[PDB]
Amino acid sequence: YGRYNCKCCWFADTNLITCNDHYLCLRCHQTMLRNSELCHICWKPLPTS
Amino acid sequence: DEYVQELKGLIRKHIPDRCEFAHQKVTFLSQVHPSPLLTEGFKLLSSLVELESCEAHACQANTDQRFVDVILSDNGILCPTLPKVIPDGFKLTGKTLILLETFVRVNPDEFEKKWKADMSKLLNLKHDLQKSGVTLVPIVDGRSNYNNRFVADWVIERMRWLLIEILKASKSMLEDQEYQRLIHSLSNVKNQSLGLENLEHLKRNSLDYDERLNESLFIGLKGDIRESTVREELIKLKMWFKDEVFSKGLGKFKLTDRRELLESLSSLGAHLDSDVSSCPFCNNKLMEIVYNVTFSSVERTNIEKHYLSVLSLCNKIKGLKVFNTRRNTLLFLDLIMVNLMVDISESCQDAIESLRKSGLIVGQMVMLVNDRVLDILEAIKLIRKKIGTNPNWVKNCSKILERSHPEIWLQLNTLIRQPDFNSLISIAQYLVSDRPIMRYSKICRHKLFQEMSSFEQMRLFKTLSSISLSLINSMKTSFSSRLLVNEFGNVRLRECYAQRFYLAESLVGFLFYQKTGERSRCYSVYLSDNGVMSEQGSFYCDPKRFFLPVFSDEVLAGMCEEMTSWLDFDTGLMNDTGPILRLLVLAILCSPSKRNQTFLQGLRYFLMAFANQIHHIDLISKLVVECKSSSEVVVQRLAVGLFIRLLGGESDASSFFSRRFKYLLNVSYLCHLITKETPDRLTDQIKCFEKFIEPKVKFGCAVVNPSLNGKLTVDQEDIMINGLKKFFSKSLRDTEDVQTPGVCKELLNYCVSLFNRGKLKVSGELKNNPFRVVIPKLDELGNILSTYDKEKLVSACVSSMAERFKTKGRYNLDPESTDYLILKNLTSQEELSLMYETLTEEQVESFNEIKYDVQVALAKMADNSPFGVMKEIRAEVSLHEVKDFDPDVLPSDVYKELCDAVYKSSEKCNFFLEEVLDVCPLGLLLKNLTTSSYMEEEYFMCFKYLLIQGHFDQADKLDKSYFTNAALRNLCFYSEDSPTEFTSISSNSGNLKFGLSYKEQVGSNRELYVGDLNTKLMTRLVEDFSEAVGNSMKYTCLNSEKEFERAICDMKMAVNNGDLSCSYDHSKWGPTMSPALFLALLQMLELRTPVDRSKIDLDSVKSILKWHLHKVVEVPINVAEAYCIGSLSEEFFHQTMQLSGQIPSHIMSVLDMGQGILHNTSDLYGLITEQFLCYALDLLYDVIPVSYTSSDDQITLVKTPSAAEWLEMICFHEFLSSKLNKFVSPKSVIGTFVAEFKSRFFVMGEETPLLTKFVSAALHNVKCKTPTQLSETIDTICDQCIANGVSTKIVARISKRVNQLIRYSGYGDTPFGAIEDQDVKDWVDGSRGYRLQRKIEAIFYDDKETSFIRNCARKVFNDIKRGRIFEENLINLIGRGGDEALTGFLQYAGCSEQEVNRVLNYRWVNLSSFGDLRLVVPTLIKTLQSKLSRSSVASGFIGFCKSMGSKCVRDGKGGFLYIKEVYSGINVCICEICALKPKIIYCNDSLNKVSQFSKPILWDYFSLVLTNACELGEWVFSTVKEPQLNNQNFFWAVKPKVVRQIEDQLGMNHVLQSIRRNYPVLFDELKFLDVCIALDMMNENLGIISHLLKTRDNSVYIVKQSDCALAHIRQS
Ligand SMILES: [Zn+2]
Ligand SMILES: [Zn+2]
Repeated sequence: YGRYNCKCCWFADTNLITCNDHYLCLRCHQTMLRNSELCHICWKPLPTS
Repeated sequence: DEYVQELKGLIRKHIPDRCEFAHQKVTFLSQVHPSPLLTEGFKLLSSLVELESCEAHACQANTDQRFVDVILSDNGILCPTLPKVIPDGFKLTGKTLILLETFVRVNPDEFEKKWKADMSKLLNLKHDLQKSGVTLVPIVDGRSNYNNRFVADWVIERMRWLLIEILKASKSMLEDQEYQRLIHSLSNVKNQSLGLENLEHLKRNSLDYDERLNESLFIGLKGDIRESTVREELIKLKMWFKDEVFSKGLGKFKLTDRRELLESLSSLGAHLDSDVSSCPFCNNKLMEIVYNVTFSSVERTNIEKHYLSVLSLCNKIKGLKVFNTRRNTLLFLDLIMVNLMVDISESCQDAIESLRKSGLIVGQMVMLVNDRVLDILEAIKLIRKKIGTNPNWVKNCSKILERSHPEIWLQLNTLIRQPDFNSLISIAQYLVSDRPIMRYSKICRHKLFQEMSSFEQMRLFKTLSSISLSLINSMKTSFSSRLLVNEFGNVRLRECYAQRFYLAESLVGFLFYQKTGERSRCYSVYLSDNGVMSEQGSFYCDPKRFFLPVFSDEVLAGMCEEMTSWLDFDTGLMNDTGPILRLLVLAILCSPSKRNQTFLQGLRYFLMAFANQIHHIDLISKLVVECKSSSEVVVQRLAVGLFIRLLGGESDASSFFSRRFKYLLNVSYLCHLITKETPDRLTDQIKCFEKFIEPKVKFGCAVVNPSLNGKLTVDQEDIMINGLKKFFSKSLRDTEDVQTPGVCKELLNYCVSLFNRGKLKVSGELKNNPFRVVIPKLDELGNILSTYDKEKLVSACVSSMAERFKTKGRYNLDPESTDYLILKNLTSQEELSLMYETLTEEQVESFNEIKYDVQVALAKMADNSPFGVMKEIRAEVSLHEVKDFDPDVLPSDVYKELCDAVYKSSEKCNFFLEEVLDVCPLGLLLKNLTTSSYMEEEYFMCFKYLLIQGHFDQADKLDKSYFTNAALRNLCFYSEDSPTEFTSISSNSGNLKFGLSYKEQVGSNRELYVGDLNTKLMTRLVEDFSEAVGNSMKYTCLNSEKEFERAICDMKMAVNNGDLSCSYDHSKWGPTMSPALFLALLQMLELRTPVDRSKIDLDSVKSILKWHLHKVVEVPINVAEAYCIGSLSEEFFHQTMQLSGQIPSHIMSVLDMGQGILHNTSDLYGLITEQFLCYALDLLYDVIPVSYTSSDDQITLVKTPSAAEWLEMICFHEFLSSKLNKFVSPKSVIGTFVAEFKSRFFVMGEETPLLTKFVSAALHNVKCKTPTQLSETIDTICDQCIANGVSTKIVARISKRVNQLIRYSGYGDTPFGAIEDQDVKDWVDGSRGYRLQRKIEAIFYDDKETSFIRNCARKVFNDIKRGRIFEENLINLIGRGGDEALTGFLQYAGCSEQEVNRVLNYRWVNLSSFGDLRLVVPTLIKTLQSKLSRSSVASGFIGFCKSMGSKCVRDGKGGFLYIKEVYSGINVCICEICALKPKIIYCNDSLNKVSQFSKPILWDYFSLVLTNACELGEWVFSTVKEPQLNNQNFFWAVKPKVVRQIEDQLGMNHVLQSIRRNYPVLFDELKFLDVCIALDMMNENLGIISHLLKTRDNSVYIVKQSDCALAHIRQS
């Protein structure tokens, strides 16, 4: 993996689920689940649990 | 005394033809003594060239060599008490006279510095001689060798080749510094090697001044501090710093507090102090009129073209100047137009209503000659007045258009048709409406722009286009063009200039204004729906800032919809942020100003300060600019109203921060649409000078006039030396006086001494050692005719005419044969206007003064009642006259207007005449030429001529005969100013001048120093020296691309890796540092060359930056009189008025380094000192930094062990960096998310696209020479705009703006033209050479006509390759021409005659057929010479639409014609050949009358196929296959993948295959290269080798997946 901050929102450090090729927060996980299941940063599907 | 016998017989071969050489030689032969031999027998060679320039021009040489004051007193002329000069040749007659001086030089370096001194010495003779009542004509004669006619060029080199020993023998047998400059003057043709050793062999004398320099300038530097003593200093310093000055709060950085900034920005921007309105349209004045147009007409004919045809004949009939003035040649074709108007009134029942209010005449209005609305009835007064003044006016001018005239006319009867005044009143009484009113000097209803549907907003930009085009060609009007009626609340408009602009199929609008020119106007716009006029307002602007929108609805709506579509992650946010961007985009274009440019620039500093983590403390006190008017607030509520909207809401409004960043940075660059022009230059130079002078008198150093050659007085010196030791004052541990110039000398000691040891990452190793026309004056830069040209070409024209009527005795000037001389050498009645209309107003107002003083000179050439007191002579006439000293420079603002009418209105005397007499004999112009404006309506120029008429302008000497510094003026070729003995500060010759200018950058004015000719030569040495020094360094990146690339590759991987990367900048990095600092650095360097490991001497550099310490910076002359009329620079002047009151024209300094002079010599200083500071953090804060520098920008990337706890590092770095006067501007930002470097903003995980610089640069840079050259630059910038992945659609719509601006330019169309549309993959793989194939194979859309020429290309190309010759002698068959080379090749490959029948009938009309399109050998030679050898757009587009409709296309016979005459010379050929694409492809039968222009298109299609086979592929040949969803905003990077079938390294191989092409063309000027070099030399449209000698130069393309899966495929 790369750097240890969030790929989307950049300003969170703890409790991060390792997605496909990028870090990601619990806050902005939910503002992508309602739009799609396919992501819009890596354009590849992400873990569910 | 060994050649003393030879010399008298050597020069016996010059016959004393006059008295000039006869007394010279009889005192030569009678003196056999070398003590006067080399003075008096040396003064004949100066006497010999002196006769050549007096035999050349009209002249009488001064054989007495005496004064000017008594050469006028041999005539009866009273003594004027002139200054004292000696002229070297004259010619006097009447009350004018021709001075000529004479001097010959060899090198360019000290030739122009005699021209500039001689010309300044002669042009400061007029001011006592203008008062004498006489004007003179000055000339100079530059000679670059000895080219006499009276000798035969074989004896003069024997003189200087045998007198070159006689002075060495003369001063060895028997004065010091007057010797070797005489050698360098008497030396041969000097192709002289000039270098660092040129300084080395002079004298190096002293003054007992430079010791007081070194007493402050080298003292504390020892440079050899031990490397274990510095650590014990540094730990104490940090321990002092942290406990002393940090914790009591003096640090420059902080922790950014991300909530306070958004409250700070709302209080910054939303001007709740101001009282502006909420609606945007109400406040601005042009959006008002746009809203009135777009909702007065959106909610909702053979006589026409006959009228247009005869009016378009009236246009060409005006431009002749045949009717002896410019007044009746308006009224005459006025009479013609009004008779032809009433000649339509008698034809139909309804024509003047149904077809004339529907077109060209509104209520009581008429359209005619220039663009003039004339509004009938005043003509009826003026025409009746004209027939009243002359009883029979149309009886001679009725058909004076036959004799001395064209006599090609179509005016049947309207030449002679006397208009029945009793007939026009029926028409004039028929249509009457309210006359046009035009405003000078409260409720709202505007439908709330966010609440209008998504279609009619395009009807705002569409109307902005149509108004803006009429703004643009409101320059096209003639600039001379005085009206017929001359003369501030609200004015009803009698007649005016106007444009027309169409909106629908019934109605037009209008655009009324009074002034012509390029300056600001005061417009008004009406409508005309079906005959009814309706006013809609008045606004006030300047035209030339509105080039941008001119055809660009679809551009400005493709990028504002490209950009909004980025925000498909929050739909409810998108439908809000959409229509609030668009009003912004509209409002910026509708208001170009500096203030609403600068504020929009200042938001990219905010934005890095909101994503990153530490800003400088002073930034919010710098983003503010005072809104001077109530229109800069409308933008400063909607940008800020956008930034509060989507940066941070009170909730978690940071879902996808990256697109917010991209989308808002692209708003901060959306600034750039305003045209960089600095709207007026007399308010620009004052800001430039005032930005220069402020950091100087604050430190207190500026001086007045030095002597410009060495010496300085003591009082002038002491302020210099006090500034010097105040510079090096700066004790190391005081927190006061930290923002102050200077260097801490004890710390620079450490900085250079650790560099001596090899412990920095740079080291003093230094591979491959460095030790190996019109020229302006310097007080006015930015202008295009300086003072010195403008008398030079005048005096040259005076001499060129003064002889040509004394060759025969004409003694009369033709008033155009005197305007053929100037108007040629600055840049037959049709020829003059053919090259008169290609000027600019800036040159027109110079040309008129040239016409003035030329004709005044010629009027003075031939010559040998004040009781009109209505307004008094006593304090009005004589007062302004003596205050201004010329009649020439008179202003108009001391009087009223009507006195200009009435003091003109004295009756005729001997001051006037009648019968204006275009023969114009000489000796009468002083009374003839004033009548030319007595009869024309204008008055003021007649006032100036009537004022200029009536006299209203009022043995020791044998020791001294050898060249002493008093005996300098005895020779012309002495070369008085040669470098002989340089000093510590000067070079015995000059004082290293400079000059002022700005640079017209985007936000703020960058300055720019103009150097003179020696100054550039002495600056190249230091600059290239330090370039070689920094060549061996490791971390600079200014000139090396590769290290810059490594830094970019580092920053990309390092933001992805959790580092802390700063981004600094430096406020006034230019004007702060000092040349003495570079002296104090080069004292203690080593620079041991690895060839000979030794400490080299840099005294060639150490003695020449001392010169750079002491430059003489001039001042602009426009600010020498702008502060003179009426602000701390003005305070600085008006405290130097209280001294001895000389005007302050020369400023020696201490601390300049103007930007671009010592440029690379500070790039290593910003690398040496940067690495020293980079070492101070490896030892005091256990990290590992690395620090690039581009001489103005830095980045120091830091790893940390194991989050902004270590502010301590950064602030302490700031405190050290302030100790070397590298100050850190408050613009900088340091954090861990964003880093810039030279505007390439490198976010986490990506690169930021930055769309809106490329479009905004592509809509500009429309430069106009030929309409294919103009369709090359925009193809290049469309290659760059797709290098960063915009889309296809915006590229596909720049390519219609550029297309229609050509179709608007009269050109018609051609199959090449602008580049294609709907082009998708041909950006990555292939050049303009690939795309023109796709343009031409788009015509043959069934693709059944060009597959066969590709079949022929397959049969030729597999056989013209290797392994086979098969006519490699085809170099001749192409050179036949274009019509029959294809017939050669095709029947070479083989088919019937019927294929040649069905191929050669396709023809395109060429216009660059024989020659090229003329608007005042192929392009291959002029391109290859460029590998061999080494004003606004919107006023440069009108000269492309004025000199293209004129006589501009040529045949092979000598002459030119029109385009329409060619395009009238064509038939109609409906039979399916022309109906393929109309007006593009023709038949062969339809080009029957004009058949010398029809070339085939199939010839160039085969030409492109055989070029692209050379450069790539074997897939130029295949059938184009049919192409094959993803999200709109997933783009990724691609590479070229081009399969090249040549071998590389073509940097020389092209010239050595031009012997085997054309011997005479190489005379005057591989494996497959040569077959596609004659396919380029025969035409112009191929362009092959400029894409082979270089490379693709991007190779890194990024493309959208939905622009990459949609593209086509051509495999093999
Ligand atoms: Zn997030
Ligand atoms: Zn993703």
